[PDB]
Amino acid sequence: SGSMDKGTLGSGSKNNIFYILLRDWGQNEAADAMSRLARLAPVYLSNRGFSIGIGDVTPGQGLLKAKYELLNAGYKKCDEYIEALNTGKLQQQPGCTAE
Amino acid sequence: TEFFFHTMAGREGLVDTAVKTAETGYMQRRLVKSLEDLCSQYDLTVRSSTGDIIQFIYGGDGLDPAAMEGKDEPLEFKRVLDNIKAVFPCPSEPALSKNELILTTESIMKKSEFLCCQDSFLQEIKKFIKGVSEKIKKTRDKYGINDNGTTEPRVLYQLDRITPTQVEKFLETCRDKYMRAQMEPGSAVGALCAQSIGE
Amino acid sequence: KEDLPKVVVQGIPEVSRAVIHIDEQSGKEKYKLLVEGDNLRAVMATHGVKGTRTTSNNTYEVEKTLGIEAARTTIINEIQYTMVNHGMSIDRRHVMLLSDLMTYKGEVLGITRFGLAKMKESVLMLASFEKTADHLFDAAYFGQKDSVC
Amino acid sequence: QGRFRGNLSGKRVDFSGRTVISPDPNLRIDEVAVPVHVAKILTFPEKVNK
Amino acid sequence: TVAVMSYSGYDIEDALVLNKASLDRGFGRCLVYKNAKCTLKRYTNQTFDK
Amino acid sequence: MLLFCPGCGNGLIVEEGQRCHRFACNTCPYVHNITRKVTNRKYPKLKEVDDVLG
Amino acid sequence: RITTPYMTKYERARVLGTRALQIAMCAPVMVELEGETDPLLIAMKELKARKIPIIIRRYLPDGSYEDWGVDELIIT
Amino acid sequence: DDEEETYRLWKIRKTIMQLCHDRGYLVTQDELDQTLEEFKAQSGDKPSEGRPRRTDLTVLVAHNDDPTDQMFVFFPEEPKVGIKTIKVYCQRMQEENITRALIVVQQGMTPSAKQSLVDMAPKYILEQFLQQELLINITEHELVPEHVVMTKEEVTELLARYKLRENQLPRIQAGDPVARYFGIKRGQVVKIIRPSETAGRYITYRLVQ
Ligand SMILES: [Zn+2]
Repeated sequence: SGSMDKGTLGSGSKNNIFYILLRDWGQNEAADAMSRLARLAPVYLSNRGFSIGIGDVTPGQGLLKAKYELLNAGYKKCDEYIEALNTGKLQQQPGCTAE
Repeated sequence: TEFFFHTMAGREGLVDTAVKTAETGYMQRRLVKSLEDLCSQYDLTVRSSTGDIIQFIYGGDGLDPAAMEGKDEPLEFKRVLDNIKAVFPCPSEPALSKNELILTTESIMKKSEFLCCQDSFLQEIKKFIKGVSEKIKKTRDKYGINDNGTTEPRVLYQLDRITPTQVEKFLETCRDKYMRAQMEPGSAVGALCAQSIGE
Repeated sequence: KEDLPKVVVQGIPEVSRAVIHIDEQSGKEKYKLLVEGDNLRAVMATHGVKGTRTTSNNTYEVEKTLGIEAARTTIINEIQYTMVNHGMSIDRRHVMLLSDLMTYKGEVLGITRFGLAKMKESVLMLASFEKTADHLFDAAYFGQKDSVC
Repeated sequence: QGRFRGNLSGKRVDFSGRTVISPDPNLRIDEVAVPVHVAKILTFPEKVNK
Repeated sequence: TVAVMSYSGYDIEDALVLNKASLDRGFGRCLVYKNAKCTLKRYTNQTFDK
Repeated sequence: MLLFCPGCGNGLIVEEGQRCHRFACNTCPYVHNITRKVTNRKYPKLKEVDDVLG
Repeated sequence: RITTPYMTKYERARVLGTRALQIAMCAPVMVELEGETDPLLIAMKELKARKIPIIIRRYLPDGSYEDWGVDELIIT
Repeated sequence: DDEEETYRLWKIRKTIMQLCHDRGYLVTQDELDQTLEEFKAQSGDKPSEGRPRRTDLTVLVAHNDDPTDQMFVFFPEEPKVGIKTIKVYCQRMQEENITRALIVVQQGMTPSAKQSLVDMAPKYILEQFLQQELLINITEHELVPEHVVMTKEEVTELLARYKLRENQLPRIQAGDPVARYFGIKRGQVVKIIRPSETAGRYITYRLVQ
């Protein structure tokens, strides 16, 4: 069960399958497994096809609407904070000044 | 304006890396020049070039950091036990209860080959054995499993199934891993420490 | 008038600023003191401060106040904390060996040329690292025979 | 560039080469591909035995 | 005509795969011109390099 | 405060004469006896009750 | 008899190097090599067959020593 | 005052009792476990309490080694102790035939008095202690591990097991706070028990030099 990723096949930390092979069955078995992976994965990746295009990074309509609403809300809150600090008393956070 | 700010941030990162390269190069040079003299002797005592002892035992225990399977621990007993159960599943042997597991563990641990092992690792093994025995006891109390081995649903024995063969395999594997994870005499521990700190 | 307001009436002269840090643990929120000073003995000696659990960042103060082993423990803890702050992990045995090498002559000796000269004895290494001519002339004056160990 | 740092601790050696690297997944992790041109220059002294 | 895709695993880190037929038809063909200069100067004495 | 002699403009110091404390200049016989109280407050900044952070 | 019974990687490297240097200098072979023109391969074959006639002399820091045979030590 | 001063005096007395118990001298459990109320019963005010005389201790004897051996604790009232006070203390120890004495200064010791105390006499051993350091017990600190001075037999067994010499052991200065706390001399060895992250402990050894 599960799908391979950097957490299991990468060089991040322990629990790697190659690390388990190295610690359980020696160095030769881990080296052979890594060679088989390096010889198998490119073949399948080429036979299947993996490409990135401009359409893979374009934003959607709902994303644009959400971004617009969030920008409006954030700008309104920032303007409210600016007005509170410049004209009046602004709640000063502990350990720092008003600015 | 946003492009200018992004270029400012990129140039800040670039100059930070440029300073970091030379600074860490000098630090690594100093650390290696200072630590290159230490070496692990055959009597498990780290001594300098003049013969003075820096440590009576490396790291307090004497284990190789390169062979450290766990988080600053020699072995992960849960993973080792699971691997022993998976590699050697004995279907012709009955399961072990808490008392039987404790008895066989105490019988195996008192052998001659386990005497040369450190006491802390043996205590950790005993703690893990007691924990897994308590888990098996809790499971058998929840599901009413009888230690006599005559319960009608045999699948209940598959919840926490342990056999003395697997216990012996687990103990021997742990002992071998602990023996092979110790500091090999003659290793330049000081240079390894300097590099692993400078990098 | 230039220095009358600048006289100390209460507190440790070495202490410049102390703040009240709070821990918001779900069981209880406890209060501790974060002091940006260079006097550990005075802080421990003050009333109401649990000196048994007082640490510091300056290794020299810890060495001078609580011994060489406390200095070694402080070095280990500080190096490990600084390393963890950046998300990278180092095995504790390396920092333990470093602290033991820095604290094996009874005094915390640095990795600089002075500490390296106080620790090492080999003339060739001292000359090769830094201050070549000075170390070589001093060895020629002392007539110190250097082994190849 | 002194004697200790430039000629004693770190010095230049022969029987060595320097080349740009390129990927090749069809080789084992403990193997490295050497060009024929460099292989003809870097020589190894083998003693004649039985 | 670049196609952004993974092919044969020979383009792992920043590498690129070139077409043999493209290079055969003049793509990427380059010329390197070097200069070799020599001087035949007359010395103080009435003799010259020949 | 800082006071200056109207005669030459040099700084005035405070000394004690034969009858009372007086302001005097070191470069001219100008003096000025003190009649009533003279004060010069500065009102130093009071350290605020720092907040408990964390 | 007090040191580790396992043969370290440094001892392995040095023993293999010495055996390869000897075999390269017309030393007798004890494993009956089968078409191995590389002396290091012959040394590794002798190590795996435990026929290397070399005894390691482990020195203690104080000055004491102890002799361990290659066949007596444990290999991995 | 009259509240923090008596608290400091009580805590210094408790720390001195703990130090004497750690060094092996004879102290009853009541002296070790002394509450502030008992100290107030002895003296509850600063003018009533006598630093130079009412706090001096002479019952300190090494019951484990020899009851005849006697140790004394001094509490000079003046902040800076001069030559005259040191001479008075030395002649008092000569009268009472005491070779080991402790001096708990209030603020410090003048350089001349320090130099004199260094070379008073090889038989008259006197150790300078600041009251600021004695307000907290170094042994009870979490960073300071457990230190135990080993006898000559244990040092011989260590050197025989490790085939070592005295100079090859790790060094520790005599001016170390723990060294002055235990009053260890040149040549003695201290075993240190560092608490590891696990349930085990790390045993190391240091030579005073
Ligand atoms: Zn004037």
